[PDB]
Amino acid sequence: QINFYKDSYAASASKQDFSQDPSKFTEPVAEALKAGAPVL
Amino acid sequence: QINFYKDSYAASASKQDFSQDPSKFTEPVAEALKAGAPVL
Amino acid sequence: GVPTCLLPGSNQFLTTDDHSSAPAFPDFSPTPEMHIPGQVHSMLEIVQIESMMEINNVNDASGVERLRVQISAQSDMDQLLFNIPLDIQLEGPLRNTLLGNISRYYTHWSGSLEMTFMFCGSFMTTGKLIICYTPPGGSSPTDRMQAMLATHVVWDFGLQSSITIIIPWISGSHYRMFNTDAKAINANVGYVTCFMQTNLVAPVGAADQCYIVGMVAAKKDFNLRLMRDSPDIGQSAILPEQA
Amino acid sequence: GVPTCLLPGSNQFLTTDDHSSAPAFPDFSPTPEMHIPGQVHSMLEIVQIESMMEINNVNDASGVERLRVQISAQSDMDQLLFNIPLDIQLEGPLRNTLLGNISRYYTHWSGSLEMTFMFCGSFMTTGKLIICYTPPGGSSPTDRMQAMLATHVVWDFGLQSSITIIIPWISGSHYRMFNTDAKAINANVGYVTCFMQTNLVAPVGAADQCYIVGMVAAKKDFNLRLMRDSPDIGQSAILPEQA
Amino acid sequence: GVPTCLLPGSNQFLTTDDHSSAPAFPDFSPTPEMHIPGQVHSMLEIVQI
Amino acid sequence: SDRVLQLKLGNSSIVTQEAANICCAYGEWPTYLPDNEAVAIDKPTQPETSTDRFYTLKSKKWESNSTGWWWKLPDALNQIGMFGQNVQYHYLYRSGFLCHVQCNATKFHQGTLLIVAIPEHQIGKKGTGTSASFAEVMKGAEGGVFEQPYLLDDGTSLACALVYPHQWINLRTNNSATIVLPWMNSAPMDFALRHNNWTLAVIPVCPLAGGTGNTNTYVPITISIAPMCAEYNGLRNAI
Amino acid sequence: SDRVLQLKLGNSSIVTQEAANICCAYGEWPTYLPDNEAVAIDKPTQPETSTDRFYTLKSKKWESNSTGWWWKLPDALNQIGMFGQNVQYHYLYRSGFLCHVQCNATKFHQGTLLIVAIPEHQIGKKGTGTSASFAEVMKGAEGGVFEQPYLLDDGTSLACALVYPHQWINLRTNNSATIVLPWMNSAPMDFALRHNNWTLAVIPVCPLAGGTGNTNTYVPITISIAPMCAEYNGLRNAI
Amino acid sequence: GEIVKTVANTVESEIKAELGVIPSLNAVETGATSNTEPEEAIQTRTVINMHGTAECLVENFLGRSALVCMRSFEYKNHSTSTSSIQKNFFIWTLNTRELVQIRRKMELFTYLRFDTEITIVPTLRLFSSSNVSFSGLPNLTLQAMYVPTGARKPSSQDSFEWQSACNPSVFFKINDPPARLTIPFMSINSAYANFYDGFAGFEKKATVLYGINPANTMGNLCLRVVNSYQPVQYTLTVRVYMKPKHIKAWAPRAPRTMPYTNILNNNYAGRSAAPNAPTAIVSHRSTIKTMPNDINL
Amino acid sequence: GEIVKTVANTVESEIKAELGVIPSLNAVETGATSNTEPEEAIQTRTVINMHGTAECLVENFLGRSALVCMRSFEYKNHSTSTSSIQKNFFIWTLNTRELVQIRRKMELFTYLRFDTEITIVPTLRLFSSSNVSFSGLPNLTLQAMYVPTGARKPSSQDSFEWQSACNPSVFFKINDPPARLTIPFMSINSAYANFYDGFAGFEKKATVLYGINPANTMGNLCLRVVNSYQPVQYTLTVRVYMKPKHIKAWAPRAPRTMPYTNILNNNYAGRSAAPNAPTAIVSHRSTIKTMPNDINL
Ligand SMILES: Cc1cc(CCCCCCCOc2ccc(C3=NCCO3)cc2)on1
Ligand SMILES: Cc1cc(CCCCCCCOc2ccc(C3=NCCO3)cc2)on1
Repeated sequence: QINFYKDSYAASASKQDFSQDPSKFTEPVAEALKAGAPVL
Repeated sequence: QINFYKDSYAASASKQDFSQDPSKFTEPVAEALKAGAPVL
Repeated sequence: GVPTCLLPGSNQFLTTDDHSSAPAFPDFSPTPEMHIPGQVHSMLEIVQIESMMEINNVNDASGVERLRVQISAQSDMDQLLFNIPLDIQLEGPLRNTLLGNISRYYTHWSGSLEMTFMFCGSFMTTGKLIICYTPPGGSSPTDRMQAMLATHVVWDFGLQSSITIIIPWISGSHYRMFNTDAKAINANVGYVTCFMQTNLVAPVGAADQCYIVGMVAAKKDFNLRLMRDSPDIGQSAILPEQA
Repeated sequence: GVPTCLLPGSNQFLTTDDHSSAPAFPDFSPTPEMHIPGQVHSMLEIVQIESMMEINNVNDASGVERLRVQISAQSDMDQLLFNIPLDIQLEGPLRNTLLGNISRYYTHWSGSLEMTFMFCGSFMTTGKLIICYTPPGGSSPTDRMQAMLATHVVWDFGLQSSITIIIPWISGSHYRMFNTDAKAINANVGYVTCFMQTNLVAPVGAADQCYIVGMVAAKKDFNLRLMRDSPDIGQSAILPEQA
Repeated sequence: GVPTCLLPGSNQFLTTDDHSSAPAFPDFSPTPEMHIPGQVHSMLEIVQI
Repeated sequence: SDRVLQLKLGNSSIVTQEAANICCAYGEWPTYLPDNEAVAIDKPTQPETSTDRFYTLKSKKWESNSTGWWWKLPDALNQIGMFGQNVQYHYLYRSGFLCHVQCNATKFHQGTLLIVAIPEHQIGKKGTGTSASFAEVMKGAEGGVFEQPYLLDDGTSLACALVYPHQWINLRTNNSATIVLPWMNSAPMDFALRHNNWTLAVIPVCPLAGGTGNTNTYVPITISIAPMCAEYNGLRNAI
Repeated sequence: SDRVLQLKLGNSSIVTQEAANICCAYGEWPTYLPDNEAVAIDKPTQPETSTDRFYTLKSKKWESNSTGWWWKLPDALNQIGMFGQNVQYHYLYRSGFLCHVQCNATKFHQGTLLIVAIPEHQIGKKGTGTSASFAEVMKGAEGGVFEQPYLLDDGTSLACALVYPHQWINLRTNNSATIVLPWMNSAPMDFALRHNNWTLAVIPVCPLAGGTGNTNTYVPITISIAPMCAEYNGLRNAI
Repeated sequence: GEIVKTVANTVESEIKAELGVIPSLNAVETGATSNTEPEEAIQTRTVINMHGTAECLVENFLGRSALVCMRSFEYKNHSTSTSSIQKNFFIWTLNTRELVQIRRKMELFTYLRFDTEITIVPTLRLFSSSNVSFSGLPNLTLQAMYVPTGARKPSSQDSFEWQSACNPSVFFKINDPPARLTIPFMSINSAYANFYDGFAGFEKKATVLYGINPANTMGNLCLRVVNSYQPVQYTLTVRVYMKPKHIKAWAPRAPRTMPYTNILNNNYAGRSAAPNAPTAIVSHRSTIKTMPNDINL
Repeated sequence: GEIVKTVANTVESEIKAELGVIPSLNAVETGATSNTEPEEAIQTRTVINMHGTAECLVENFLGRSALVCMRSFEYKNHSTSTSSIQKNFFIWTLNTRELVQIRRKMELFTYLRFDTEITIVPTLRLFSSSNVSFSGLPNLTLQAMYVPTGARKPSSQDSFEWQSACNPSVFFKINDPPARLTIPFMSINSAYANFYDGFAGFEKKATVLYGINPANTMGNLCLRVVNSYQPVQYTLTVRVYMKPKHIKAWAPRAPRTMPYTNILNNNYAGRSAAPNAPTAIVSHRSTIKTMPNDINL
């Protein structure tokens, strides 16, 4: 981001964000299923 | 190298590297041959 | 003025450039962000979700029959049940999957995959299967004699109704291509086969013929590069407001 | 805006410019480097390797005979064996060499060279040769009387089957040109001659006629400038996918 | 000279741009401001009447 | 922790025995609208026990050739009880939904149901350019029937329907499914009579079947939906 | 240090007496694949003694008009012993090669052999636009014969063939040659039945000859190749 | 939520024969993706991956300039006996569903919030008349003005709604670099909705079309040739490319499989035969036991 | 490995007559290049060299813009009674072997790793018809789009694969400076291979050509005239220049001596007579004792 203009939305592509939370789609279960154990 | 762009591969020609190891092509022998001696 | 020379590449429009642009609405105030569940940060989060695949992709099954697989009580032993090609680029069971659809936007892929098979019989139906991934190089195994030698997992039905087989990353190169030549070295992934291990046994009161549902996804070590226009959807003219 | 004036040289495409360019694939992740043996950092590392040369470049030798030289048991003394021109630019023995092929990409060269001659006779074959480098200015020496006065090395066959003669950098100018006029001062390097010193002596059981293999390379003080399109390979049309 | 590439959007006239421009009257001295009642700073002050 | 589960909301209490787990949509639990995200300035009404309770919808029979059923929320509950009354008397609404699907079969029966909660599910009809009518889309608690469960009636694929929050009712090990859904809108509130946030779809992936003594078994499928954290704004007359 | 040498790998042991030295390709010694450069995730098999040993190939007679011979690795060893068996049962492979060339002649004989290890050696046939067939390229341990040793069957020059690792067998002072080759690929592993990393070429620079009692001497040339640091990945059935 | 610069590494494993531990067995009925790791499912080694994941981000997945509009119109004398209308202009009725690739990548997610960079590329041609001679293309001036919802729509080239006193407009030439500007996130809601399961009006009539979002009234784009008509007829083709930036995506969708038929709804007719047929998305193979791409030796 | 800013210096020497020291004698049978230094081979003085070696680096040897493509096509009306295809475009089947000089400098090394800067220079002409009049060249818009492996190939100028929603494309004019961009190192392996001693497919058929690398499937370059056809016929010639950067080279090759005949393999036919003949790379001289360029006084 360099953003030569006054408005902040006029900037270039946003700085890279590598945060990943696949659980919300891969383990969306209230009771966490422990790995290596019978998950029933 | 100035690299005005985000990606590092978009930079100009790489900084000069003058390291030279001609031995790997000129003396590729396990037993080093000493100069000025019978090399057999 | 400042000394200046226009380099090659000036006055060009590159669709992948990253530059700031003049704001059309000065001092505009956007709507404040509101927390919405299910925010996606990377495409790799969606290829890790389960997705059923069309194993029964034959010219006899219409619709949902193609997402489910015949499983029979056998009068013989060591018989092959079904095959799964691993050609995501070409027309196969793995294309219409989250993993497949998303990775078909890209050209290079890497990493191990996983397949989950769920048994959908009756509670009294018992059975044993063997699922084998075979690395490429030769023909598809037809007998369990040759299939057991490659990677395999023995699945026994019980309280846990689904099994998972990991297709590991066995490749000389770092990445593989979604090439139209699925028969090439850079594109071929391997073979998947299912063999009956002992038999499928069901009582008289239970339905004799059961089904397997197959699903495929990626693991944490999955990577994609060189994203491209997918051949999934096409266009012949600008879409109108009519039929 | 910033005051600006476009200088001459703007909107031009120079094939030797050094500027950054817009990346076509944003945030692309290249394959990590893997250690590969034999990494080359400079062109000067390859001109220092030995390379055989076509001394027998006559219209009687076909193929490998041109990389090897007749050597005879003489019935006379002080006779000249063979000559070597040092015109890398023009058609000579030194062109089809690593040193020659690489330096023919450049226009100016400097530094001393080395020639290694290997004797390929029988173990019982003995002999004495004299190899003379003559600086330019006059005609090629024909008798050992005049050849001994220039730079020379006396080679005696034995356990060490190869000899090395250094052609030193004897030039008024710092560099020399690969000029099509090999007869000019800036291009001429000198002459190489081989004379029998005493004789070639072999027993009755051994083959009377032996061979020398000649090789040329550069030393640590070799330099090249003004690289150019080589006249080694040509083209008359775009290369097709056919014959 | 300075390396330079003209991006898309060059040589364009956007009616909502915010850039400085060449002054046509150099060193011009404007009339000093005089206090005038009823100065408006925002359009939101008038919609409240 | 076990396969047993009890969901007790208000006066309602559902006990399930052959369950799997509770699926929270996108790993979130419905909550009341905070001040920093609120838009309407009058106080919303928050009737906890009268609205946040289980409403049981009318059951469907599972047939061998059943294609699937779908219920659009909050349309299914817009005509029922205090939730429906507060929807009718108010303009704006906001609530999550806890959906529980019942399907009882013997251990000799086989069959698999996919219960998928699709957000913002636009139904696309096939072989026509005309958009779906009000009658076809807004069906209330009586529900809808899938023309093409293979395509989810969207032009999409049932195979890729696992991005959405989902449960499987597999007769070997399950008889009930539970999915918890938070608020799904780009706005804090909306209008209930004209927009649906969620679509609960039950699609039989594997047909119901039995062997030689269990064919043609009348097996119903029941839907119980519980609003959670329901707020209503814009009090007015009923419409 | 002397002209004598002993190479002892596994059960094999080669002793040579009129040797010169050991040529390590590009000044490197073959090693096992490290973790930071590994790609395949399953463990590779590393049978040390059963595969890392000298395999002796079938000999060629050195004639006065001999043009030269070439062996492509690992094709020459793909049909032999545990190395061949592990190649057949595995998809991916990685190994260096120690090549030893034997050529025995009397002190009255003359002749010079250039033993050059060319990496990634693409054979180019002459007077035709058709690429070389599978039969012509993949020749196994039985080897190949140079059409144009002057051009290395590549369109290149034999004169400039000294960039590649190389040995000279000069009958005055040598009878054996030894070249050590590490892994040569842009990838950590490859497929053996479809690609060759190295080509060992023996080209007679100076013809074999003798005087008046040593003409027509039957002088064979022997090749012994030893895999080193062999790894195999992707276990499956034989092909 | 954890930071993932590179994909996960692999650790070495040994023989595993333990009672009560079944990593390979999973219960997908719970709705949770199988967690069976490759490390203890099979026999693995230590692998360290430097493979970056930046290109797999939604930032790079969507932030890539894609065509969203292409209008071609005649630039000539449209006057007649009594017309008084030049009509050397076009309106677009701003939307992002006319091009199938960009539309599909929009509809891979339920909600999208981004500020869009817009590029306009004009091209000229001469109409091939009975007697036409070409030796050059004029450097015409073009005005592209965004008309928001409820504002006046220009009715002709010479109309006076082109003043652009408040409406943002951009003036650019044919020979100049293509015009470029930025639209901020301009939805009345917190995000753009690719799907709207409902109606945009309070009405119960058939006039209110299902699926229309009462937040997608993006406005209009009015593009005009500023220069008056020429003695000879031309044709102008304007291509508008849209590039999202500052993107957040919510609730990923099921990918679209069938060809789009219109922009008002997501109806589909299906293709005649597989692939992507009504009953057959994936093409047929011989049987479930045949391999269509078998490597035969 | 030592840093070499300038070539080696020379030190002064004296008379050398010692037993057991033979610097001039070497054993090239060991495969080692002769190490006989000039200082003690002959009688030398002290020379200090300031000669730089920067231009002899591989960075400067290869990092120099070279032509790799030149396509010329007709820009006109290609429509017929029933064609419906404009075909004002070309595909390249991306490769770097069509030009012999750049090909030879590629094949001086076994392995090359570099990021390449690509420059596209277009040129226009009018076709000389029976009745053609020229007084200017139009400033046409050209779109060059890279289509990776397995992606769709456009079939016409008016085709809809030119959306470039994901495929990177560059738009440029004739009168603008030549287009320029950068391709990163895009091989699936760690380096590009100029030679591949093997087959790219698992097959044993004759269809799999020897020498094809299953890593050289570089993709395609689809270049189109964005402007529609003109009333009169033109011809467009596009030249694509390739410039390596960030170069590492491995395992130097033997230089190519014979003319190339095609791009699929390195077969050769040889020239009729020396030089570079099948049996005669270097031209003949009279005898081994004659000097072809003798300086006679
Ligand atoms: C889903 C979804 C996503 C969106 C975003 C649509 C905005 C992007 C559409 C393309 C923008 O088109 C414009 C072109 C030009 C101008 C311009 N303004 C000042 C001069 O021209 C504005 C918009 O809407 N619904
Ligand atoms: C050996 C060896 C070396 C290589 C590298 C080949 C890459 C360079 C070839 C020339 C590149 O051609 C391109 C031209 C244009 C574009 C471009 N991308 C976005 C718009 O146009 C891309 C590649 O492959 N094999």
